[PDB]
Amino acid sequence: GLPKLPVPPLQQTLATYLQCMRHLVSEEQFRKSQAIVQQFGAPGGLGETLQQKLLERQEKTANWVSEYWLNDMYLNNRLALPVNSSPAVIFARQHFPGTDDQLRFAASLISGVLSYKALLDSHSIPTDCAKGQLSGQPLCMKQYYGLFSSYRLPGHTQDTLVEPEHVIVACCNQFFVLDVVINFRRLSEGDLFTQLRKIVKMASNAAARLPPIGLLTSDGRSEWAEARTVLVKDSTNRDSLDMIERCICLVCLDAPGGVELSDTHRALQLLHGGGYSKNGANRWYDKSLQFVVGRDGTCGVVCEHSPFDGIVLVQCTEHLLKHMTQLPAPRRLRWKCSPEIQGHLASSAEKLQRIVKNLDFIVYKFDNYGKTFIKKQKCSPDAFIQVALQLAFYRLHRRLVPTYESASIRRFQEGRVDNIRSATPEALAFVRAVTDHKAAVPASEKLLLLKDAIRAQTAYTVMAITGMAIDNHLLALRELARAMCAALPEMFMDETYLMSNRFVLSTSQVPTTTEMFCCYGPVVPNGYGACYNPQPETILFCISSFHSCAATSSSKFAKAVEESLIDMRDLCSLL
Ligand SMILES: C[n+]1ccc(C[C@@H](SCCNC(=O)CCNC(=O)[C@H](O)C(C)(C)COP(=O)(O)OP(=O)(O)OC[C@H]2O[C@@H](n3cnc4c(N)ncnc43)[C@H](O)[C@@H]2OP(=O)(O)O)c2cccc3ccccc23)cc1
Ligand code: NA
Ligand code: NA
Repeated sequence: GLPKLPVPPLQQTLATYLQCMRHLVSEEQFRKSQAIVQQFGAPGGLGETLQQKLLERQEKTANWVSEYWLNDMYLNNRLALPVNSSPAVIFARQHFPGTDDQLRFAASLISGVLSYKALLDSHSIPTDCAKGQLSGQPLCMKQYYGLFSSYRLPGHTQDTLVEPEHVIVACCNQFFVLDVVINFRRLSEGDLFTQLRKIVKMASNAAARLPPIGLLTSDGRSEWAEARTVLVKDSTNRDSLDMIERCICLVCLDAPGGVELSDTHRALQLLHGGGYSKNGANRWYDKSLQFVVGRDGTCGVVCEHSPFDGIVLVQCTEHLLKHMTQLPAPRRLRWKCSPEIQGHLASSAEKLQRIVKNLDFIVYKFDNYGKTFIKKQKCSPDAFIQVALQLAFYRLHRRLVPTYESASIRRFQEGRVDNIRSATPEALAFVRAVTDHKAAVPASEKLLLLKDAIRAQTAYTVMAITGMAIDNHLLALRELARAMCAALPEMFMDETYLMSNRFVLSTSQVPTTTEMFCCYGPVVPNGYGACYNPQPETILFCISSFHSCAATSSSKFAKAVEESLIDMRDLCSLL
């Protein structure tokens, strides 16, 4: 009973687009972009033709952007999924004195998964109602049904999102089939614990060890598509891939790390496993959910997020963790490795280690204040924090950049997200006043600039979540144009448009109720990834960047965030 994603008016989107980019390009580049957009948007022109094709599309589809967005955000992306794509959720520290304590946790977690899947298959789950901005409104539930049912196949140029029930268990880079529902008749926690004891014993036998095929899923998508094409030439490889493809989830029983179990190092283990020499091959990145249960108590889940976004994921995992309860041998999946496959594995190992060494990651806990203080200033906490991130970026790098912030459009049928473009002209005015000390702008006027930047950020936020923002609209017009002619219209070849979609700062808010946190890598080589968790009295930031970029630094950016939050508290405390 949810409404269809709206199609905003064309002239609205084009005027918002120009206002979004004017302050981020030169005078001359903008003048050219203005002329291009005017011709695109002229009466009887190409824009209007495309808009009419888009309204026809809205009438005939449940959601007119779903296919375009899924390809542009995920399936067309050629980069390896670790760090570049798959986010990580880190649970609370656990203490596993013995192996059976780790395996009791795993058994308890798996049966929590089985019972959660039974609720979904009940189709009796009450509709989620929004929290925060525009509270109380009903939200789409489709994403819950992609948590367990999905596998992402690699393609040469574009990926594809695709019996008795079983889990796959990864241990010592070996994969084991663990059947769990054996005719609508679930195995108990006790049975699962017993089955996991057998897997650990068998995975420990070095005479029986098979090559670490999971490492192949860590490569570039076109490279893994090619390697997979080799594998499927043999029958027993095909059967093994089939079991992984139809599994409920992965459960990875990781070896202990060597390092201090800081929040930052626990996150690193969930994001890439520390590479081939630690837990990096104890993975299968094509599958949507990989639950990690490390021997040292490091536990979380790695997500192939093409079928769902973070809010739905965390509601599931918080459900699982809260409800957790305090016979043939599982089959080991077999493989036949060509001489060629041996070479694919060597390159996968080398490419994966470059990712491991390239990632610069920090978990930073701002503890001077949280949402409560911000609400007392009559501000949205998310908008407050977004403005602070723009100040952080500007005081460090002395420029503002196209920024991405996730906004859920789950108020509409099959809605996923649109983009809140936080790098507004009001943000620019504020951060310049704060950092340009020659200008000597009085603190009272800085406060007025702070309040107007928050106002603009909230206004864009409301627009985005009601389906009236620009990114999805423009994407659809672009891909509708592409279908009529491979030569795209000038508006989408314009350097201004290409720049507008290089998100040097890529952000999202994922609040949790518990001690878990979320993190992901940047989406451009010279950029940051920034996932935050605002609580009443604290704000948790997970900051990523790439060591190969000499300008970026996760530690420096985190100190800039702290400085920006203190500056903004001092400004709000004036009046
Ligand atoms: C490029 N790429 C794409 C994707 C990814 C992976 C991501 S996938 C995206 C996951 N993220 C989302 O999907 C975010 C969805 N969120 C929304 O869309 C929100 O709507 C948003 C953020 C727009 C606004 O945030 P808000 O909280 O709604 O608004 P607020 O902050 O203003 O309200 C708070 C409190 O303040 C009150 N209030 C408001 N105004 C006030 C005022 N003026 N005065 C006083 N009070 C005021 C409110 O009433 C409330 O009150 P309270 O409830 O506390 O009592 C991901 C991350 C992590 C893990 C993943 C795992 C799996 C899959 C994906 C994962 C990475 C990179
Ligand atoms: Na978008
Ligand atoms: Na860097």
